[PDB]
Amino acid sequence: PYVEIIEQPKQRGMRFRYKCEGRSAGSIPGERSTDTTKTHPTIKINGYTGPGTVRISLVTKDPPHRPHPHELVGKDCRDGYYEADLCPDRSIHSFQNLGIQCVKKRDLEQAISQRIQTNNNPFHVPIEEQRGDYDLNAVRLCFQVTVRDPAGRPLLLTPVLSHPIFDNRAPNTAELKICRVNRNSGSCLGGDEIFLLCDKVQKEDIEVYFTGPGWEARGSFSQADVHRQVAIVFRTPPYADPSLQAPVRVSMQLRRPSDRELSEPMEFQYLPD
Amino acid sequence: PYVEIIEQPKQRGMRFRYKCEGRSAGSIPGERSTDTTKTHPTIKINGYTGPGTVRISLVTKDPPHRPHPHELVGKDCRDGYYEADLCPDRSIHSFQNLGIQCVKKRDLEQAISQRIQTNNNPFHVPIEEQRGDYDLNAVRLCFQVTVRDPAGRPLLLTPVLSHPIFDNRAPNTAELKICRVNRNSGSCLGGDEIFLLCDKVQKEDIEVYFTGPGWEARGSFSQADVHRQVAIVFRTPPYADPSLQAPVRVSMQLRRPSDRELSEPMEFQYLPD
DNA sequence: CGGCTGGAAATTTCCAGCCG
DNA sequence: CGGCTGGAAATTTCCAGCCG
Repeated sequence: PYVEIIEQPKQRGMRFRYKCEGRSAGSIPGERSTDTTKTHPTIKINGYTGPGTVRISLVTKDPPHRPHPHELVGKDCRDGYYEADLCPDRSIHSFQNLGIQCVKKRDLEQAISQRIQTNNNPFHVPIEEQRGDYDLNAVRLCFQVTVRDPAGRPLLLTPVLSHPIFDNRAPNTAELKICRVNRNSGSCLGGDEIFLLCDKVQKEDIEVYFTGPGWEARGSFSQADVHRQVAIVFRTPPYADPSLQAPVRVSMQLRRPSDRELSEPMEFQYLPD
Repeated sequence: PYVEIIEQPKQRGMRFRYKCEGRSAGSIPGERSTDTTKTHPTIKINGYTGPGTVRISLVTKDPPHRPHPHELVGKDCRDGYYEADLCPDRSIHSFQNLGIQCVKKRDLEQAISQRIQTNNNPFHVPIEEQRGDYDLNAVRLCFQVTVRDPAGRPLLLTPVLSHPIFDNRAPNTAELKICRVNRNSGSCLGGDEIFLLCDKVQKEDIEVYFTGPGWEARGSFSQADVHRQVAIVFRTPPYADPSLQAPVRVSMQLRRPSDRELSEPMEFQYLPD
């Protein structure tokens, strides 16, 4: 029999709570889960109906897939994994109640120790490999279903892993926002210096992207002009038509190179010089 | 004889480094230091020359001078205090390799037990009156010099403290710096909105203080206008005289109410409306 | 109306670029 | 080298506006 993932966890949007951030750790939602239409990581077991159990371990994003040092927490969880006895009355299973608790880089080796002890190693990565560089900001759910064989004896199906989940409370995964701007208008020749206040960005990865219908231009600044990740001082780019004779609304917005990700558009209105 | 401080340690702009950064910290410069002519904490022993020793403990900022949890680190340091043989043919003493290593709040209790065990209590504060919170953002060096008397026996002179050395890590005890400003000129009628980029302030304890001979005025903004502690968007106050006939350069600077502290003055040049 | 939880901040580690 | 730095991560604790 074989497990299928008919609903992957939302790749970006969840934040790993340290075992200190309050009482909640979250509840990983599905790839198409909205503030109205809530979906969740669901699997389908092809070719089997009846008694069985499900275990959701966490494993490294990358190919040598060792058990991750972070923990899964919530209903039915224990020692960093989930484990609920499946339902015979259904074949499509959803989990609308699981959270990803990140551990401190300091307590990483005490995490993996517990991985060993509790026999949590979906892909039985030999001990000599428990060592290495654990990418703490990306995990993969590893659904390991157990159904019965013809003789009724428990039959462990192969492991099925999801695509990476990503900790929002991380450098590049946080959202883009333009809180304030000293000026929303300027000259079509550009050159106007603009002070834009935003949310924590990375001077190494950020852009002020200007756009209109068929037009495109970046504002000019540098890493030096990105004051405390939360303010950028740059200069507007020239407009398409330089010798304007009337205004032209275009839209200004923050753009992150790495992801091609944008912020809500702030109307900028180029004017005749 | 009696010790005096010919040169106090620079009160601000220096962050205290933790052990996780090194058993050696930058080194406290003299209050009168500048890129060109470097200065260091110096003391003068009035009425004595020849054999002697000098210990530099750290003690709390306010009156009951309990030995601080923090520790001094650098040449000739050990157990959180400096110690060294006084030059016997000189009377002015410089200390150019002194660093302040801040302990973690958690490790505070281990800190003071070390003060006890090593008998570091310049002002002999009893265990009774040692109890209390320790302001970990402000310390004071406490030079304890020992010379000999004519008969020849070691004579411990009384203790002399410096003025607080403030850890920049703390925005209320830190050095107000104005990094950038979109405009340094405006109208005598005021009203010009200004975007000023500074170092970590505290929305509810910061001010943009304008000034001139017989004139002072605050800029208008609110806590809502203090973006993520490192930017203030305010509006310039009217000048003393609205009938200017030519630029009148006053000085703009950050002021912190809690301690009436100021930042280096940025020239602002009011102009005729 | 006070107890629950983002968003702000305070606190601690780590790191790159540098300058003598 | 290495020690400085200054800046930003990593982590933890704060806090005000919810909410009921």
